[PDB]
Amino acid sequence: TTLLNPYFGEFGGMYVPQILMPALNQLEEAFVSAQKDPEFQAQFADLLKNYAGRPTALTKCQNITAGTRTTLYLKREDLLHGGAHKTNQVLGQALLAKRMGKSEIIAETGAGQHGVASALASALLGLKCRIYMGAKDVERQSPNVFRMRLMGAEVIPVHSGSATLKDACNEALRDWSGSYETAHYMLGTAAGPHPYPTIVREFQRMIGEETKAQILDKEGRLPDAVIACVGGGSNAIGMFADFINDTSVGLIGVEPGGHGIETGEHGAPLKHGRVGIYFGMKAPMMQTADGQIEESYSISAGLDFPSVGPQHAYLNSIGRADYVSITDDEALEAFKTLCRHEGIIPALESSHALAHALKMMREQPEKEQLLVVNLSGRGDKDIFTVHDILKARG
Amino acid sequence: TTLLNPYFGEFGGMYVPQILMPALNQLEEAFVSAQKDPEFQAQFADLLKNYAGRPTALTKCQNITAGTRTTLYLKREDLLHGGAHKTNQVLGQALLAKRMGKSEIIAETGAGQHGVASALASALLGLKCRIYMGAKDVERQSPNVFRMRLMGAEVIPVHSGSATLKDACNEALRDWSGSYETAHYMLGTAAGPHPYPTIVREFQRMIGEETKAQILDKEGRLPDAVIACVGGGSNAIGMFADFINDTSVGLIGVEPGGHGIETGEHGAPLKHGRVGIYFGMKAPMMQTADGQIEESYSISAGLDFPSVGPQHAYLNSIGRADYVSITDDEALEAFKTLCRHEGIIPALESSHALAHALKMMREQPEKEQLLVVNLSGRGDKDIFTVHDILKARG
Amino acid sequence: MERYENLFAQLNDRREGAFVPFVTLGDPGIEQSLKIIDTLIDAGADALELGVPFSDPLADGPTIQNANLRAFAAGVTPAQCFEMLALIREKHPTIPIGLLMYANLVFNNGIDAFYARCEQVGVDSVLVADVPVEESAPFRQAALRHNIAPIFICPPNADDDLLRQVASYGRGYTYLLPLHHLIEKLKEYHAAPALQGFGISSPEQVSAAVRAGAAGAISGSAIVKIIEKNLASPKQMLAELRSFVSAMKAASR
Amino acid sequence: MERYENLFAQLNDRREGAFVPFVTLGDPGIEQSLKIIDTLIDAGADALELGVPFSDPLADGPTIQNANLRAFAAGVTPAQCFEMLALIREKHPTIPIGLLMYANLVFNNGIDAFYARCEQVGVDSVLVADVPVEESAPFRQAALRHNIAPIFICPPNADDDLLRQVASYGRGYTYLLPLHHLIEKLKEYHAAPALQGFGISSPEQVSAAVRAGAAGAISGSAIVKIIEKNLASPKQMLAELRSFVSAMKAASR
Ligand SMILES: Cc1ncc(COP(=O)(O)O)c(CN[C@@H](CO)C(=O)O)c1O
Ligand SMILES: Cc1ncc(COP(=O)(O)O)c(CN[C@@H](CO)C(=O)O)c1O
Ligand code: NA
Ligand code: NA
Repeated sequence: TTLLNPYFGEFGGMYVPQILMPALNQLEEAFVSAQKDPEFQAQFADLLKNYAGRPTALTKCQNITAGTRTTLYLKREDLLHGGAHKTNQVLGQALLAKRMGKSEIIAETGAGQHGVASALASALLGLKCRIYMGAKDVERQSPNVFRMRLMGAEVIPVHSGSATLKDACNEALRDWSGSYETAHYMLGTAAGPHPYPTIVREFQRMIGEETKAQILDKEGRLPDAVIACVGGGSNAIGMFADFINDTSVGLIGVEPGGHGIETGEHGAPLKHGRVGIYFGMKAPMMQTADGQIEESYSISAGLDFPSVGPQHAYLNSIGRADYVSITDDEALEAFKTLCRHEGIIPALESSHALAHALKMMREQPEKEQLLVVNLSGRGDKDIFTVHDILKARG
Repeated sequence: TTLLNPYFGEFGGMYVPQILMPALNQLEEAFVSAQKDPEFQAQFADLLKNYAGRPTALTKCQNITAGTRTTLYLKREDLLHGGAHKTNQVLGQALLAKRMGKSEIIAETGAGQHGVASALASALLGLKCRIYMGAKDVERQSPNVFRMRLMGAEVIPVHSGSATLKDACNEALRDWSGSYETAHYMLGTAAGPHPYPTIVREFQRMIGEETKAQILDKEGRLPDAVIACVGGGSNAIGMFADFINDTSVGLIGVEPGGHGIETGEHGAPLKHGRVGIYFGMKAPMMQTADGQIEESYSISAGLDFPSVGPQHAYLNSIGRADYVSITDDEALEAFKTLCRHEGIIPALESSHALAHALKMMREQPEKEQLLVVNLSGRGDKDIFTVHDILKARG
Repeated sequence: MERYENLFAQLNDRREGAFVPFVTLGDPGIEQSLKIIDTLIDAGADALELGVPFSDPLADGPTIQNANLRAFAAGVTPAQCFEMLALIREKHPTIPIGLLMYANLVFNNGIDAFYARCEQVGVDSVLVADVPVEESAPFRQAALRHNIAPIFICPPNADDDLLRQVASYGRGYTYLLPLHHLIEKLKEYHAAPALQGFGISSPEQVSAAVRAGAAGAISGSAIVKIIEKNLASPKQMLAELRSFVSAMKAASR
Repeated sequence: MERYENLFAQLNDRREGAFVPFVTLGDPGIEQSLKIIDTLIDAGADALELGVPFSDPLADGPTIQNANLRAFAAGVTPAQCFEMLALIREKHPTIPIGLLMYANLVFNNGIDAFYARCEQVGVDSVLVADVPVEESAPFRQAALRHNIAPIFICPPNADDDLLRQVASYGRGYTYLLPLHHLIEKLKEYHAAPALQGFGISSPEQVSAAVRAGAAGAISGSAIVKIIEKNLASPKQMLAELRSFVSAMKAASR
């Protein structure tokens, strides 16, 4: 059986071949043990604070909300070591691997951010790290691939199937199935077979825990809503977890709407896909009518996971969180807006969350509302992309 | 006369055309006033903490010092908003411009980091910012130029003279001479005419002030030496200022030795140039025998200022600080070493400081020593450069 | 289910092992796949395990992965795979036919509906490769309601608790992946007869598995490599298949 | 110094203003520069202000910047500029010759040595463009020891304190950059005679500066534009120079 529930309502589970069961059970026991071990908690805290740079700032954006009754804070996960929130849970998961006595790490990555996080954590903590990434994604992420390798990680391109994230995801599970005795599979989002949706939440929840502390300090009350992008669901479950029992605080996840939901070219399975079973879980997925799994499209490379974490599916089903979508052009507009009015260049993944907050403000400019957007990463990595588009349109 | 001394021993001064005197005097009076104004200090602190992300971490590097008796901490200015220490003093200088009622900013930049800092501060604080940069440097810093412009700043290439930093420096002074009534010249290093070497120090000294607090907390005593790269001298005077009266703590500045001091192709005027008068100050400079000013060469673009701040020249003259040089290949080796053993990719400017600490450790591996290197910036921006070299050599 | 019981009872009376080849339906296209299958049965296959192509076979090695890509290059879909199974059954009424499925293709249009479609076309068993025993209840129940054997893998990292659940939940055969001991415990817990799987690619391993107490052997990818090597000559492909299968079958006697 | 006193005393007896053109030594090369200078004096220049090329003329506009780049394209150095000044003085013993220098070229080999070299070649004054009165003491003292006039700019943003220091420290002439008032205060503080500078590029501004009480006018870049426009024809360049200077000089009468 398991120590913790593997389901969030009907979603989640452990849909993996029998041979990987013991690996999962082992990971879950290690995790439950770590969570009660003051020493583990103190070592995690020490690396977050002294290596990664926690707590991150909560920044109030006054120029963007001028002339409206919206006050907007941005949670600055873009200032963590590595430039995204991915760094938090890699540290936690690497420390768990050590705790289980493992000495190698296996990771999958799409845009390359989680790949770089896993290669930095493994360089710091002395683990030998190999990283799988779709050939098509290696091709368009050379800077990320080379950082991984400067950091000592082996990057393995995956040419099977679509040569994108889901294929890297399968290869990583394939490898772990035969090496879990000395290797840990460092999954990069709050999705996949239990226990990963739980572990990743619990290793990202300092996001929301810090935001609550910092918004009470600066405004003396909780936010009306917290808003985050949802690719697999980790940054967002990390911002929402410590608010789930605060019933007045709205939780809004934003999926990429790509060229527009009507086009079909999007990455919004929670609201526009269909439940299926893949990547070790039951959850909403981009899939054909006959059940083949398909790619998610977005202008942002990091919102490419073609399904969503089970805990999101569950919090949508019971109406505690609301999920919306934002298209490429709306995200690009929010990216430009933050650069020019606040001097922060956001990842285009996080620009989806900002664009939705901007729509909340602009659509109802005299509604008084206190909103926090999770700025999951910095957007230095996206400048070429934005340059080219801006160049293809003038 | 002036309120504060414009000299550090024989170095420094106000060697500018008469027409810019009143601008300098005005800036110095504003500054002296700001420094006694609790409100100004509180607004600066608030932006450093909540926008820029201070205090930065002090990270202990245990894998790099293994098997030696050196303990090395790295001061993480690479985690400040913008990825370098330049952000600190731009905030202070922008707030001063506002205090003097100015609404435009003029800045010069070489590698583009100070250009990006000034364009972000001016986007946040509502100032209209134009930036001068040598044509040759615009040419090799397109990503930096485009970030400046996404942030709303006007970037002006400078084709006169060598088309590099010193020429941008002259153009910026030219412009200010005719616009100081509504524009502030936001100089990017601790050099130039008084009061700038003083202002920049005082707006970077939280570096050293935080390092002292954090090293006493973690080790219970002060460092044996603090080590920083020296291009114009700002990151280093910011790390050394709060230690100058702590006589046991060694201060070591590191200038780029380029291809090797013997080749002549370097950027180390403090120890290998000759005192001259240029850029509004008397200080050591790269110059020909007949007194024409020349460029500094380094593999790192940001150590290109062809002179050095006067306060460095003075602290070297009286033996309180020691200055050394590190070549391109030593800096590149330190860059690789930090990536693979600590998971931090440093700017190649800061890799000069690290390479000198690494030499202190390796040359005398049983000497017990506690060293802090100022990691002035992150080195995401240098990956292509390192890629190409590594590619030209295999 | 019944066809397995009939087959093993017949092999036990001839003191013979089963030899069960695996192939991907539709690889390298439908017509050639129908003919490969006919050849494996003419050559002596006692039962078949048939792959339905799925986009993300996270439980298959490279050989099979490539088999899927060839099948998808041919345009094959699960609805075509089920037309093929109906045809294959109308040709060979007694040979037990097993499917190797991914869970999403079973869950897609409703799990009970998938097993009702299996039953209508004449499938005898289904191994869902990414449903462990822990998650299998709706799969096994629907399988049983439509008289289809749910097959489970008994991994080498198996412990007692697992051996008991595989013995209680599985029917038709147990897919075995301390060989002699696992077998003895499965027999002790009255599990479905064990087929040794994985690695099986020469005659001497077939004889070895029968010697160890298994009811037979399954060759998980060797048939697939023969296809891959012979894509340029369909006639040489059939010839080597037949040759390979007659030799493995001979070894089970 | 003496040559200025002699010149202004002579212009005052003819109730005339000085006209003083500026050119960069060696632009566009040495031989052509010697000839431009001869032409400006033949045409009526009462004194000369001569630029030494320096890498980073942070106090010059674009016209002059380009003049330096042409001079450096020709290979000109300060040691060549001083050979040129010696030659120019051996040709024209009374015309006061002013240099417009950057501080680094004066400080380079020692400030007193620079002014001793000026004195030996026959220079009368030096304006150091980036030394304000606040920093000028070593420059003015060395200048005075070698009988060279230190010239200061009196900026439009000048206040009383400055006007008094420029009047006390300057000699030869004051470089003026409430026009009528500045002049009156300079006279009141017995400053060196004022030359109006900047902007001076037509005859009517020369007459205007004399009318306002200045002792004359200096044309800071107009001569330089004439060079730049005529680079392709050295003979047309001399002709327009002569024409331009005779007209400006005529206006001062
Ligand atoms: C800045 C940033 N913000 C958000 C996300 C989305 O992931 P999440 O929903 O798990 O937060 C990503 C993911 N990026 C993943 C998937 O491509 C990776 O392997 O890098 C991100 O990089
Ligand atoms: C990371 C980093 N570290 C160090 C320095 C050197 O400047 P300093 O000596 O003033 O600290 C620079 C300077 N860069 C300047 C000069 O090119 C600029 O205009 O960006 C830097 O960018
Ligand atoms: Na998704
Ligand atoms: Na320098």
